[PDB]
Amino acid sequence: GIPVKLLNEAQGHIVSLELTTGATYRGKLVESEDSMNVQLRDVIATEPQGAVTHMDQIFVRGSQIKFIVVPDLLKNAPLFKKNSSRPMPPIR
Amino acid sequence: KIQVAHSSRLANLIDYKLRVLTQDGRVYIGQLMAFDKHMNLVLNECIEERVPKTQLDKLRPRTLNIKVEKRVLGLTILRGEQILSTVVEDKPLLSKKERLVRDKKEKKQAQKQTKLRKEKEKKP
Amino acid sequence: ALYFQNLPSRPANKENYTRLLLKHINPNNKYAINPSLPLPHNKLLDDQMGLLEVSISRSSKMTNQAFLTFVTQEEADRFLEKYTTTALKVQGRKVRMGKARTNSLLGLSIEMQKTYNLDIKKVLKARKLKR
Amino acid sequence: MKLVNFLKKLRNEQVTIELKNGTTVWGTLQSVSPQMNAILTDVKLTLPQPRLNKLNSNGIAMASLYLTGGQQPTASDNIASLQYINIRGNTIRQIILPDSLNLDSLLVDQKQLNSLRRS
RNA sequence: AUACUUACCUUAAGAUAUCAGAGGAAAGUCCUACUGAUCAAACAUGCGCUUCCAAUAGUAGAAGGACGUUAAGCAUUUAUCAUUGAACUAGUUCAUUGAAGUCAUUGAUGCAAACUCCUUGGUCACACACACGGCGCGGAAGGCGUGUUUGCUGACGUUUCCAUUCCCUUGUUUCAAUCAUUGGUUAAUCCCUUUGGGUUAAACUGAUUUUUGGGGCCCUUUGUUUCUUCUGCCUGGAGAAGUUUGACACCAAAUUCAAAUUGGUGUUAGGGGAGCUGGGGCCUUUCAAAAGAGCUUUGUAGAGGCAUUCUUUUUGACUACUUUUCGCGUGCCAUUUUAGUUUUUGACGAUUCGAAUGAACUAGUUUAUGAUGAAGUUGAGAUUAUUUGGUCGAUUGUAGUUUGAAGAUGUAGUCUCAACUUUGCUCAAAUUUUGGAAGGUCUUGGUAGGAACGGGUGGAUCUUAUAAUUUUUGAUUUAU
Repeated sequence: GIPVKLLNEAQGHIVSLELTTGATYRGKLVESEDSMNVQLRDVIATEPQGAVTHMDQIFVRGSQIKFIVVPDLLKNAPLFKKNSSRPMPPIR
Repeated sequence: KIQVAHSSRLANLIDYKLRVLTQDGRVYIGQLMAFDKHMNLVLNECIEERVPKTQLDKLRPRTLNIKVEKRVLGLTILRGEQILSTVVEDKPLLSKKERLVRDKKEKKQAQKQTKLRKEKEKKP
Repeated sequence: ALYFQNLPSRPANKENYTRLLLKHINPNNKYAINPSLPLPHNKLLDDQMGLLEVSISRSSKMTNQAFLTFVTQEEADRFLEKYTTTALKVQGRKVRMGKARTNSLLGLSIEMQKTYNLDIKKVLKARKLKR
Repeated sequence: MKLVNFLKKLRNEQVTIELKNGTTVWGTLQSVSPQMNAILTDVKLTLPQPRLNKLNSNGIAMASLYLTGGQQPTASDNIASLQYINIRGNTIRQIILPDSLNLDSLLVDQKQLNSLRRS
């Protein structure tokens, strides 16, 4: 699906997270899988009650993610082209 | 206000500003762009609105004015697990005819790309 | 019985147009709410302080001017010296108003209560205005 | 057998979709997805009042109800009326379908016969 | 772009509307640009369908915002835990040791207003018009209906494939002058057969075009009309070239050393008219089907009815009469020197004219005067009342009809109804609906790609793995 492909297109850019536990992890996205579980680098953390800390590396489970904020300039990214023309696939 | 087509599914509606309800009682309002099998969708310019615990007593049964604390977060990707129901707020910046026009021009340009690529690959 | 000019023509629904018109006259009136609107039959009040009914046609002759009727003539005038020739403005425009040359039709139902012949005469002279 | 294929023949009927929140939705029904995603048209969706001398209702459902934009300010009780609500499938608890329709005609699945007629 | 080296890796499955009937290769399957019904999509096209689309006769207003100010606004509530010692009431202050400790207190929560600023709209046309609640041109968003095509949709390849256009304009609008072109009307003259036709020049009128002048609105078009490029502009609105296997603009690089090179993004537009073509409504003509404009007798066809009896039993059933017990009719045909009500205003308020008075304007004109004049009786029908004419519940027994049981004895014609034809008497033509063909008119859409065929093709949708921790077969209605 497109929503996950946009998350793969956001690698290496600052993103925000909301876990369903209520916390907020904002920082740079290193890895993401098709299970939506991502790992982030040099991230600032906001606990559900507002206490903010800083951690260098984090890995979160995709099932616990609520929304992900992605740099706005990915809006016009080619994933959202409705009528697009692909070439023929290679024969293997 | 706004009348949605009597039969319109989530695929028919794109670029409409929507209003999304999650399990936690907060709302994400913005333009829908994509969605998926399990219904996690992508909003363009979206603002999460929240009724504070202090304003909530005002909604219990007895003109009400609720102070809804909201914060702006652009180009998000929601999760289908959290989504509860979806409502339509507005209709897109472009009319239906204009969207047909841009769709046709976009398709023609797309074909021109395939020809310009094919004949740039073939001779060299 | 009162007569207006240069009102907004654009709202096409009489119950919405009386919503707008009534809204400009009396903010915080009975109806800013919009569950329902009252409809007195020919032969109850719309709003407090004198208002009773509102009349608008779509005809090209009557286009911009819509007429208001009141409970009694002294309150009908009392609305006129409420503003005292200080022009109120509806949606975009200041209105110029005056006393209606023809008496209020629903006011005739109150007067004679204090009317089949009029309904016959209206069908007849209407039949002739068709000619 | 997938009994959801029954709901797809209930199209254009008055129905109440009673959700997990306790929120109830009266409306005219449109196409139901295979995941039981239910899309309605003209809906009045509300919350019941537990009486019990003021027992606080669902706190999340009131917020989610005011945040649809369809709750009108002058409603005394807790309701909202709107057009076109789309409901995710896993949110549904009960569905109350009208009394008029007959089940014996609608509960026959064409795949169930098709499997037996072919063998 | 080519060659070599090294690394990383390879096909979830199936399907493309359903139902029913007929046919081809007893059961099942497959198939039929086969037949019907239903469903879906696209495209057209309609509805007195619904809602909405901002002031210029003015310095406004509607919707939505500020992650804006006033603003330390006003009113409230908050600022860590543990150990040891000193004092202290019988919890409080100070000092030391340890643990964690979002920032804020000009905060946070509640309450309300004023101001300022942003985005958006047909800021369209006609109209300033005494009504009983329309039927101006468009745009946006819906609902409902008919029709066509198709049965998920699109790229790619192949073909005796089929295709195959132009012109003007890029401020706009209006008026005037003059020029040119076409059409109609009138007068005069000539010719041919009082009338008709043709030609001539002249006059008037409508439509279109060229040059100038005047006026109106717009120029934010901000890179001065944004379809490019080049020239160029406010005392002006211009000129040249060009328009999709192409051109242009722009971004990126590393070198060379200002061009190009390679890789990428975007633009190629709007308006009108002619042609051609699709759809809709209306009119006229032609055609096909269907229907409508008494009685008697005879003939034909169809349908129905017409051939066991007698006796007993059934508080078996139904109807009628009489008896016992606990004048009326919610009843009806004819007639009132009968009555009352309604109906037909059946018959015997509006408009116009004349006269008088009042008011206004310059004898005349207009307005007003429930302001004057002129253009109850009879008959019929229905209902109600009165009068005389007049007519008509339960137990037992008898009679009639039907059903059941038992016993005994024996072993083609007529009538009615419907349809068609013919004859007597009386008082092929035309009309309408449905469907097809042609022509005219109005209106709307399209105008360069389309058809067929083919696949180790893309994407959408559906079925199954798939109700077992990562989304849709439940741990957020805060619960005991």
